[PDB]
Amino acid sequence: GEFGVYLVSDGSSRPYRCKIKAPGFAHLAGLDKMSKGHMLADVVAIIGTQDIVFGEVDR
Amino acid sequence: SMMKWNRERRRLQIEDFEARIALMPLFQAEKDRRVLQMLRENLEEEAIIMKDVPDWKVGESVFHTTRWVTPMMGELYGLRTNEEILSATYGFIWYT
Amino acid sequence: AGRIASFLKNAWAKEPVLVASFAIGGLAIILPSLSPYTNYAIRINRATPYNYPVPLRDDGNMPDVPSHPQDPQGPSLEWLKNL
Amino acid sequence: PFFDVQKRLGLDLDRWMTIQSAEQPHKIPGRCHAFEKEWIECAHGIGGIRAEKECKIEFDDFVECLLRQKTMKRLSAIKRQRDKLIKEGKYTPPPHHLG
Amino acid sequence: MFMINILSLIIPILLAVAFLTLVERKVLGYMQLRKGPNVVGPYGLLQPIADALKLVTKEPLRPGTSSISMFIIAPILGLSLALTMWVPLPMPYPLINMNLGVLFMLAMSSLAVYSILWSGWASNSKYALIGALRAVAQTISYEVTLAIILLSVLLMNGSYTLSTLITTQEHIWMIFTSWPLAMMWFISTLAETNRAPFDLTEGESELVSGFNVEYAAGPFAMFFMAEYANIIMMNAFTAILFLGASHDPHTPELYTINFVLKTLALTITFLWIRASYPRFRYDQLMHLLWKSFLPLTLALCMWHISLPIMTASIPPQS
Amino acid sequence: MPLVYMNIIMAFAIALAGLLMYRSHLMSSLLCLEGMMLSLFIMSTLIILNTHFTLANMMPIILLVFAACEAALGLSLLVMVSNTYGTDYVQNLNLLQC
Amino acid sequence: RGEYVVAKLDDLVNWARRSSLWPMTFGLACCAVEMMHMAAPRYDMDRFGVVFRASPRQSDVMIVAGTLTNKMAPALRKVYDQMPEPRYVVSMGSCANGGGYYHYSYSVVRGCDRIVPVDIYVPGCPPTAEALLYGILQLQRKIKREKRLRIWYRR
Amino acid sequence: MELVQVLRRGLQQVSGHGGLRGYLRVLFRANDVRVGTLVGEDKYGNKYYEDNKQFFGRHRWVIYTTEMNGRDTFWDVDGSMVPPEWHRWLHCMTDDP
Amino acid sequence: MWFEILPGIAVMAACLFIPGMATAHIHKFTNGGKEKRVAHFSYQWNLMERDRCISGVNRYHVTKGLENID
Amino acid sequence: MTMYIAFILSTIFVIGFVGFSSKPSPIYGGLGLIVSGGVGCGIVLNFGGSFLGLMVFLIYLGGMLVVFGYTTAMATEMYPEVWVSNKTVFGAFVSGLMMEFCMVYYALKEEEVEIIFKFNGLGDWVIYDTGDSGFFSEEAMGIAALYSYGTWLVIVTGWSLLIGVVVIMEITRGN
Amino acid sequence: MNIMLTLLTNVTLASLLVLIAFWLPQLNAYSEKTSPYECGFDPMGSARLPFSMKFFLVAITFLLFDLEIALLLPLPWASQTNNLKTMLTMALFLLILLAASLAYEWTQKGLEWAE
Amino acid sequence: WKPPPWNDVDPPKDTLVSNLTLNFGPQHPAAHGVLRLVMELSGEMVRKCDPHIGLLHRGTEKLIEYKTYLQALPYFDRLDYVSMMCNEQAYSLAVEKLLNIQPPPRAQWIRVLFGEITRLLNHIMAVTTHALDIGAMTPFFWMFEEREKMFEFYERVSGARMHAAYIRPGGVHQDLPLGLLDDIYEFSKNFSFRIDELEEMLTNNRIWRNRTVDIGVVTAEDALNYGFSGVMLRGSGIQWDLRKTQPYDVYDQVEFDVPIGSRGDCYDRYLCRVEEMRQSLRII
Ligand SMILES: CCCCCCCCCCCCCCCCCC(=O)OC[C@H](COP(=O)([O-])OCC[N+](C)(C)C)OC(=O)CCCCCCCCCCCCCCCCC
Ligand code: SF4
Repeated sequence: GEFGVYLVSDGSSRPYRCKIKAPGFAHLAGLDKMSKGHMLADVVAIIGTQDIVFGEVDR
Repeated sequence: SMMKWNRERRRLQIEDFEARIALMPLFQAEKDRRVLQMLRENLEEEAIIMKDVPDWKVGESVFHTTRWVTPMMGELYGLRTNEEILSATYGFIWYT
Repeated sequence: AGRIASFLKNAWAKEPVLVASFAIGGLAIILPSLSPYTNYAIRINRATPYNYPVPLRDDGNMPDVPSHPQDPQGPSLEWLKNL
Repeated sequence: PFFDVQKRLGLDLDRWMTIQSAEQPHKIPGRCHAFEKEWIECAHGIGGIRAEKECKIEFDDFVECLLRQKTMKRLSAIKRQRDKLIKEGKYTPPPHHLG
Repeated sequence: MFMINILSLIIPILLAVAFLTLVERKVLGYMQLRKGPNVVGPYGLLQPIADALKLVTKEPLRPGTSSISMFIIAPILGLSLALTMWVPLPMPYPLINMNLGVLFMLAMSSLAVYSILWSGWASNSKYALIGALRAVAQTISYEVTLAIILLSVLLMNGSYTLSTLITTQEHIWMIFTSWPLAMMWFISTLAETNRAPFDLTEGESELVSGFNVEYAAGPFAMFFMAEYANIIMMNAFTAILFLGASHDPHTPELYTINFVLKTLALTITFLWIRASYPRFRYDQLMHLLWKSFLPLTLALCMWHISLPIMTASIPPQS
Repeated sequence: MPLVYMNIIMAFAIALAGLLMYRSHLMSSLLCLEGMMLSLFIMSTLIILNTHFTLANMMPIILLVFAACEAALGLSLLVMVSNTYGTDYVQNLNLLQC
Repeated sequence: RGEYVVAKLDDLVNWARRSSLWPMTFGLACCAVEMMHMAAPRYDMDRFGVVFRASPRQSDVMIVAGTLTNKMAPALRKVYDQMPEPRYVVSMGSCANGGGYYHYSYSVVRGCDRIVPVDIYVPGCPPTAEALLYGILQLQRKIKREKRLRIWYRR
Repeated sequence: MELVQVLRRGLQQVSGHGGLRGYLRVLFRANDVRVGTLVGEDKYGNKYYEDNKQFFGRHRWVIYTTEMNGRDTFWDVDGSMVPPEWHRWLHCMTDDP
Repeated sequence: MWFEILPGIAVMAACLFIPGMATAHIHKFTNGGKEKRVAHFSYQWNLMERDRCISGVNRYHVTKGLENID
Repeated sequence: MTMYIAFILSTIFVIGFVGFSSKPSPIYGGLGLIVSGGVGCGIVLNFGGSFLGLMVFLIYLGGMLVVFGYTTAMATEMYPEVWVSNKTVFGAFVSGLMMEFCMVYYALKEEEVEIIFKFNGLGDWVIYDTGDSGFFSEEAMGIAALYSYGTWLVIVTGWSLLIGVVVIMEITRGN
Repeated sequence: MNIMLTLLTNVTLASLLVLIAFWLPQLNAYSEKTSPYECGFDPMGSARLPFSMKFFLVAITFLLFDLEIALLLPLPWASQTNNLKTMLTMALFLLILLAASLAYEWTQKGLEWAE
Repeated sequence: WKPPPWNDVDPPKDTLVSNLTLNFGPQHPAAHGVLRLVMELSGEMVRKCDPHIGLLHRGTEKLIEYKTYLQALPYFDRLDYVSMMCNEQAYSLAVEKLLNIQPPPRAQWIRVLFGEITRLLNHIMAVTTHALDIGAMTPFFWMFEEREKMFEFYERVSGARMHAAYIRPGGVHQDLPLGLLDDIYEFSKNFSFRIDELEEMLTNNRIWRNRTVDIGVVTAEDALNYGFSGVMLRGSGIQWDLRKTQPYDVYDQVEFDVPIGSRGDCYDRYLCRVEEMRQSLRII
């Protein structure tokens, strides 16, 4: 999806704080809405199409 | 193709059945002699064993009528071995 | 007419299964009456001699029944082997 | 029945099977076809009260045909006395008993 | 010598089942461009032995909340029934020539569901419980089509005697007369035997291991042995039913060649299907059966009951 | 009368007692009810097969297909009770009372 | 003597145990996709005689593959507990080996062996697919050098 | 025609693997029954092969020695006995031995 | 290639091979070369019982015909 | 032994009935009942009722009692009420093993058991009838008359079954 | 003679085959080993609850459907009757009513069971 | 005793139904090993699902405050671990933006080529892994044979299989080895066939469709409001793509057709993804 990194530079040779936009984060956030109106054997299907690789969603 | 094959089988079956029809006379006569001969052996055995019974006159007709009744298998094979009993009652029934 | 042909074709567009089963079941009931072989079927079915044809007491004047299972008298099934 | 519609319109619904001496598939008999036919024709056009006692002979004979109580008791007494005698060694079964 | 013949029937099948794990593993791998077991012995020939005696030497852990008597009876019924499935088969001359073998075949096959229900309840876990409940629910839905298919198929045979199927197919394969039913019967056999897409009973991906989700080591092989034994038997049952073979009385060797060669082809296409189709879903599993299978089976049964009458081609009952 | 006929007849009678002697699971009660008919189905076959009442071979299936129908009613009522009450207990199935 | 007979019996059990293990890869992180990569037709574990089996009551060896956090820690142990004997755990990747790249973070336990008795440590970040295949080969060699029946004989 | 030729190599495979003994040895020891040209031999008994006709990967391969640094290695197999200079060539890091 | 699976299934064909051969040959061997005379109906059964009694040795499979009558 | 084999099958039939009639766990009661269902078929098989014997296996063992397991899986009283759970069920099971053991001994000694009916304890094999059935299996010809003479039963049985499905959905619809 | 003997042999074969699969592996179960497996996490206490109606509804429909098919097993011998026309009409009746029961069950939701 | 209620409707008791909180995963194979998805269910029907995540939460951003920019680069390779270069593409684009330094054009072209090669990496992951759980598992292995080929390409350039650490701020670390473009050209030719294997295997298969079509549909407004991105919006017909609307790097000097769906269900995305494969092949 849209993978963005937001970092704040202190002006030193090191970053201060880096925020990464995880496409899976919003997608896994939206996992509740899709699952409404579907069975568990479709819940597995939605999880597949969400491309929720968890190290990406877990940051 | 099947309707021709099935039609042929029916001709085969009636041919097979017709052989059994011709075989009934000898079979019926043989079973007729066998069953009443074996009953007589029972009656002969009855009149060696019921002599001492206070009230037993041989050949009692349990049915009041004089018409012949097909012999029940009990009085037929009752005085035979265990092999004769087993091979007669359930002999056809078992036959895996 | 126009609706019937459209509805039948349109139904065959969504569901092809029940229209197929309805057609088969529809055939399964009519042609049994229209078939010319059903009378043949019951004739051969009656022709099978499961039981013994017990002989009839011959007292004269029944020419139809044969006196021997080779005489022309009596029922014959020359159709059967051809059928 | 309470309302014998079968008799009125003459369509056979159940009586084809109420007794065993009626028409049977492939014309094969029951165990007691001979006896129950005799009892039935004995107790036709007679009435239940009269047929209870008048056709008693045909009944218990027919009952004995399918129950086979006294016949089985006859065999039991035959067998019971046999083992009550041969165990004492008073009479030995002939070879045809044992084959 | 009836006894030695019995071991001559059950022992080879058990060894056949063991080798079925190897061939399925290799063939399924080959679809996936893999190689399958080829390191353990020549072409993996000893892989079934390796898998068999490794699991036997693994402890049969019983779950804490299990009725041990209930936990053990189910494999006994499952494996014994699967081996009993072959006793009426018309293999040259049928072992148990039961005149109603097909009914005996169906009754025993339908009695297999008790293993599914009992295993799920004895395990006593929600995952196993709903896994078993849907498993039997898938199971009990389809054999009504099995019975209907057989009644229509056997209608032109003559009786329920399995040996009579040989003489019916003496000229042409019986599939040609009822190929709509042949695919009807074939698909229903997968559902009974619980292979993909009808693997929602087990559902390795989404139901972990179905009723075998806990069932481990010692008696787990029993369901596995019973499952795979049914695969051959169902394919063998299909082989005789539709793909009949000529049988010379003076050489039963020849028809065994034809029957055997067909029944591996029928088992091969089983896992061939597994290596191509996605797994079904519970609702589609019922909807497919009750909405597009039952109506078609009814009509075809109606077609096949009246067919001998309209053609005067009723078969002899003998 | 043959000893076996006692075994089915006594099987029914003890099945009849289990149907009437209740406990706390009318599910178990239904088991005695269908066992009750199984003895009826079983015994009926013995006489009919024994006496060669060929046309009477009818009723063992006829009795089966109708006794099986009561299972549909009985089990359906089971879940109905197990929905307004949740369970299949019988002591709680006394809301009528008065 | 009895020593020779028990040696053959031990080897007979030994041969299957080193050729019929069914791993359960507890997929954690980028190390896990590599194990699926050595499921690819390129390496194909199943040619050795091992199958990816879920329901870890069936598996023999279980593979931790990736970082292990405190949130994942207690459940992962329980997977090891009801995993039936004989049970072996193979450390996949640096993160599972000794915390790896996140060895100093607040949320990952340094090394997986702090939770389970690691049998084989496989280095890598990620270990290339055949490097794990090598580790599995080492597992069977170690499995070959056991004296279970022999020890009981002297017990 | 073609099936005969495919059968024809099969006995040629038996001839290539030193008759029956080598064929039985390699198939029970390496599960490989394919023979290629000799490419080299280190000071270990690690006999090496190469066959460009096979696809990338299996085109060059090895069967391991029986004696490795005073260790029995007839049945066991490890990838680490490969010496460094030959480890370069075997992994196709350099296509010249 | 796929000639490596044939060793697996060839053994399979041999496994299913055995039960057919055994039940064929035991039926042949026990019943004096002839197959097991099946009796799906009572007629065929009482046919056999006549043969068993008429053989003079109490086995049905021993068949003995025109050499007897006089 | 094979002398009184049907004596045996009848005996497990009784103890199988005493099993579920003793009100054990509904699955366990099902287990006891199907055991009686299994053994009862053999009794019919020994009498030549193969088709009738096989049906109870099909529609009663693999039929009714399978959906019975669903309600047991649906009921699921909070604890199993297996035989060890209660002591009355043991007493019910223990009791039901006495009187039938008493009267068989009563019937095996003098055979004059007069419980309700007069009953003979003679061997099961006696009451069998001697006579060939030709080529037509008497059981098969009887059932096949369903569509020859059992026309009236077929309509009523079919109509009730059709009404059987209309009621079931209507009661279960829950308004 | 052979029938239950065949049944007898399989049951012993199964029982010993599990018997040497039970005592031989030297059972060494612990408390956590015997603990239920629930996707690797804690079970919250369950498998003792009713499951709505859909599983029950299909079971009853199957049972009713299984009973009608039970009525039509004897068809292969029914075709051998003397009066085919009555048999043809009657067997067709059972099938169309089997259809009608399916037809109603389909139309009034039914096979689309509850969720 | 209480007289019966007048309406005969005796008062319903407490709730006799439950929603059966199920603890799906993490050991569950479908849970990817680390999912604590917990849901509420009325039978098969579900009410609410809680995707309990964090079973992998590492310090990540926390340690980046302590690592220098160069040292922080390998984190992104491990963040969205299946899209190796696409992550460090974002980091390098971000960092060089602050530095006000643009990479040489040669560097840019290598980045986009590997970026779309990485797009092939992930979309193969997304489709095949999904097919694993839906059932059919052979497209998994079929494509994974190809996945090694670009994985091998990763090794030829960076020196590692997955975590290349190739895209550094200011361009790329090293050059492509001589002839590397030739091998990927051979791979590019044959991969169009491999896509056809997927579509032939799955696209028309009924079992695949019925488990996927009209499943998990979401409208455009909710999809955008949910913060979705990439294919998630495109599947619902949303007209948006970062490579087109805001072309970073060389992506402006290249033509490709964005596969916009028209239903928003799972099937539309599956067609969109496989079309993204072909359009990625256009970029190569
Ligand atoms: C005079 C002529 C008399 C006879 C004429 C009969 C009509 C003409 C012939 C019609 C076709 C044959 C009968 C119907 C068969 C299909 C039934 C059906 O429901 O189909 C649609 C069904 C359902 O399709 P669906 O679900 O997409 O759509 C059905 C309709 N709606 C949407 C309304 C529900 O198809 C399937 O079920 C797909 C297969 C499922 C099982 C998966 C494995 C398949 C393996 C296939 C390969 C192996 C085949 C082996 C064959 C046997 C070998 C021995
Ligand atoms: S060791 Fe390296 S590759 Fe493996 S999980 Fe940790 S960071 Fe990822």
